[PDB]
Amino acid sequence: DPTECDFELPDLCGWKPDELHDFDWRRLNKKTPSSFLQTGPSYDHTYGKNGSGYYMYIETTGRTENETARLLSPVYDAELAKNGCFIFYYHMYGRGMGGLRVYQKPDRVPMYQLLSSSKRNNYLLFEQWGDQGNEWYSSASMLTDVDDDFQIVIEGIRGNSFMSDIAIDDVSIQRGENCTKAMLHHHHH
Ligand SMILES: *[C@@H]1O[C@H](CO)[C@@H](O)[C@H](O)[C@H]1NC(C)=O
Ligand SMILES: *[C@@H]1O[C@H](CO)[C@@H](O)[C@H](O)[C@H]1NC(C)=O
Ligand SMILES: [Ca+2]
Repeated sequence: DPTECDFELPDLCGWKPDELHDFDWRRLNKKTPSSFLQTGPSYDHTYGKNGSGYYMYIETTGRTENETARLLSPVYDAELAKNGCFIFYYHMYGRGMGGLRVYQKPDRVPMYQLLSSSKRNNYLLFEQWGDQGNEWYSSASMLTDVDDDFQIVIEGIRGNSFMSDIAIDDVSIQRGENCTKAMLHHHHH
């Protein structure tokens, strides 16, 4: 089972969309169709500028504000019981940008409770809102021991206009030292 994905292949290292959401994340190469209007990446993080590498993104043209898209990792087996990390890169460029949330879902926990307002703070690894500029940022999140198998859930929320494309790339789970390193140089909480 792969613990990292650069999204270069169409099978996405076993990541799959949520069976009940508003729309799918898309895999794409370079520029988003709405790019000319100051939104979305111009290239992925793996191969960078001039590069032709692939990222995942929400197409926000023709969707409604606060509609959500979810991308789910394969199911992992207590690889969090170490010093577990989730590390990923994201691109949030666009006026009227929506939001990006990253949850850790224990397998037993149904997606309904996971997302509910009542209980989602216990599971949020990452939450960001608004325009962040034309640039790839990164995040590293400590992962809690839930004594269960689990999934990583990346949820994009469309903003108030079609200029709210969000992209992810280069996702990763790591353990131990690699975590303390990551925390030394990745933005974290
Ligand atoms: C959309 O969600 C954000 C935060 O959850 C909230 O501030 C905003 O008012 C919501 N707008 C609508 C129209 O649902
Ligand atoms: C940290 O990363 C290196 C290179 O990928 C690898 O050799 C090492 O096994 C990793 N450490 C742990 C504790 O997984
Ligand atoms: Ca990539």
